[PDB]
Amino acid sequence: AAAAKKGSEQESVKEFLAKAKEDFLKKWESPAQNTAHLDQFERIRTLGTGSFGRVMLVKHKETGNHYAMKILDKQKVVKLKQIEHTLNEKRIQQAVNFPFLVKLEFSFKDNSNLYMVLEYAPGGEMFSHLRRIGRFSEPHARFYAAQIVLTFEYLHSLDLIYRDLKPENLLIDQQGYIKVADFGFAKRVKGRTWTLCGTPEYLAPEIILSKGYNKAVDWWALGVLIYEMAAGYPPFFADQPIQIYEKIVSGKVRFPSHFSSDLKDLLRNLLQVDLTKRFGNLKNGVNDIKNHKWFATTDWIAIYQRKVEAPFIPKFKSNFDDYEEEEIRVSINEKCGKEFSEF
Amino acid sequence: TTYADFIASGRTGRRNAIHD
Ligand SMILES: Cc1cc(Nc2cc(N3CCN(C)CC3)nc(Sc3ccc(NC(=O)C4CC4)cc3)n2)[nH]n1
Repeated sequence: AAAAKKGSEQESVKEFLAKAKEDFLKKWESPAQNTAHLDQFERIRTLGTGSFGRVMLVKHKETGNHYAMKILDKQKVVKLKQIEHTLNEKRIQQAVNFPFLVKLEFSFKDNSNLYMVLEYAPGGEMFSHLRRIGRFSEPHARFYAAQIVLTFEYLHSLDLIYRDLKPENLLIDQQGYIKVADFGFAKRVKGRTWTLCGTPEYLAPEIILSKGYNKAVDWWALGVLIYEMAAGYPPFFADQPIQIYEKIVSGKVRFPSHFSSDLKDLLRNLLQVDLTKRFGNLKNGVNDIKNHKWFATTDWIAIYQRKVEAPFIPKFKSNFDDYEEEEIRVSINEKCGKEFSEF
Repeated sequence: TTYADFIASGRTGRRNAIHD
């Protein structure tokens, strides 16, 4: 309807995206590299741990700016066969530029580790606020959902698939706006790809079924997210991943009684097993989503410009978790030099 | 309630990605 339509506002999108692509490609082809050193950073505390090492709150000594430094033990990345994913992660993250994406501010490596210095978000991740509060109101969830729709419009126009959408991966900034943090499974691919990766609750059925897949898996994951934000639980849950997968591939979804009829219609079109019928994957692409009823109150340009009043602003002062802290040990011999040469 | 079933399940904390 309004979705299968041009041209004046659709042309501005086109122009924005073409300029963004030109920007992106320069950085894609000539990646930033070795742009800091460990000793430039005062390590304040551990924020969290991933499979490859700690994420630390750090302070850049020469600007006093605060960042989150993701450390990756090279040997653990090799054992986990995540070399190419790690290289994707960094190559893509240094190249993108969007208001709702965590910036890769510096990267470097030493004998033992890879280091990714990221934009610090004082609010922490959405997961925590969502579990604490229980669930978000539809307008609240719509606000965040709108930011993901624009971010996906941006990433997809660059031939990127994100592959890890979930509340754990979305940071809330000082203005109450979102930043997508984790590029671990991001990939640049024209056409189809096959890696079984992602987080069980958020996997599209074509991933579970080893079908080979594209960017439409991101759109399904948006469906899970919106449902999770508004329900306070995932549309498919169980105690074990294999029980989750059977629920995902069955083709059935029950909605809570408080979901508006517009919300349910949106979600049915996002959580659609049939790629032929899944919103975001049709002739109108993202516009099927953008001009849906549930989004009728959304001013997209205002969202992009951060003009909309955030429903929640993080308290700034204690509140941090405590971890055992230990000094970074750097081996005297270089590990996995060849495998990571391009980092 | 479905919420009570969720809160009682073993998947209410941070969920790890798989890559096999
Ligand atoms: C990357 C990043 C992280 C942050 N900020 C924070 C902030 C935070 N806080 C703890 C709770 N108080 C209430 C707010 C501050 N807790 C975490 S715990 C945490 C740690 C790491 C990640 N994610 C990653 O490192 C992704 C990139 C691989 C998410 C949450 N991260 N800003 N930028």
